[PDB]
Amino acid sequence: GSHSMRYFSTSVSRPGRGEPRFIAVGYVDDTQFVRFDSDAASQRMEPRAPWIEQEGPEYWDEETGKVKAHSQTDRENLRIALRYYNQSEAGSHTLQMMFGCDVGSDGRFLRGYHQYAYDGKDYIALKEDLRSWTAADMAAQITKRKWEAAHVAEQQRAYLEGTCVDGLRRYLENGKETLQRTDPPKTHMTHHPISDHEATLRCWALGFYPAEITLTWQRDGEDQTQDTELVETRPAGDGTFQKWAAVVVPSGEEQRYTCHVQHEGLPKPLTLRW
Amino acid sequence: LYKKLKREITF
Amino acid sequence: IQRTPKIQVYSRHPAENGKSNFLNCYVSGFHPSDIEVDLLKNGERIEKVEHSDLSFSKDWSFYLLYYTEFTPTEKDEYACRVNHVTLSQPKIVKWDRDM
Repeated sequence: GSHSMRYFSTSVSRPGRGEPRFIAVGYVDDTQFVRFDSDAASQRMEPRAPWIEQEGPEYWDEETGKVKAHSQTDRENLRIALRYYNQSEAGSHTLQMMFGCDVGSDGRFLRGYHQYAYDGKDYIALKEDLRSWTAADMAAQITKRKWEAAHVAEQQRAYLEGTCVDGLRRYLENGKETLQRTDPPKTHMTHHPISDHEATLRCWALGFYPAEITLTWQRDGEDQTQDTELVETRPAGDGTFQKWAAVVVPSGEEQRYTCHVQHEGLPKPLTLRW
Repeated sequence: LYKKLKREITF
Repeated sequence: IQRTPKIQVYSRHPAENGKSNFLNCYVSGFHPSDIEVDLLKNGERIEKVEHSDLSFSKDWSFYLLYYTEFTPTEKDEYACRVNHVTLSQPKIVKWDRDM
């Protein structure tokens, strides 16, 4: 299986209550290893996972320096955008940013990301060729012209391919016990009656990592995607993930339905009959 | 490993 | 443009009376990030409750996990109360061993 590393940063202005709050986190695949909160008294990058605190003070002081430089950059970006768009200073505004790289079962580069959003909408993003920028609006293309002239796309590509990947390959090593495990789901089925004329069949998947999974329902092999409720994939809190799918079926016909589960950790897809 | 630009650059 | 949270309350492990567990409330798909979440015991707030660090998905929507340790009882009821800019009143979602 391939792998990914991401850092997600959020900056929320709070007018009248002081300077914007900046939160940044980071992930290897679906596991978060770090945190920075601009309101925390620590003012340091912090370990969120048992395999990253084996790093030495050379790591944490250097990480801390870069994320706080990012923090003041995004804090100033909020005012530039506020002026770009002529928006009121009484409104709260949000700047989101994410970057990172993907690597394969080999360990070498696949793709990388450098991108920003403003009030939940795309602003400027590095194209997947990593040589050019997509820009949503007119204001973002000012930033595009400023960024193309200053050659930042060339420096970020150097980071994404060079530094991001080697740190990724290192974390996958420091933590290979937890990170490269794939736990298959524990799948079962529960039966909830409603009326005499109808009842609900629910198909569960529990304790699986990574989060990518597919649950589907079939009627006699006809794949019934109508009247099937399927919830978003929720974390269990111990590092694993959960999910379930359900169908309302007329009793007594529950025998004709089959749940279908596919996950990286399964040798072959599971099918379940009530 | 977090990103670092030699000179930080804004919007 | 805003978005309403999608709320899920549930237990870390399947529920058995008397064994300790964790009680989760997962909110997702909302925007902006300001949100209030309480876990309720028979209508009253549980006051040692921890939340995951703020992150977001590919569509920029935010997700958070509020969780705490509890030991369930047949008589005890638990619920999750959430408030957001998109909700004209707070939203209470009851816990169910089967959902």
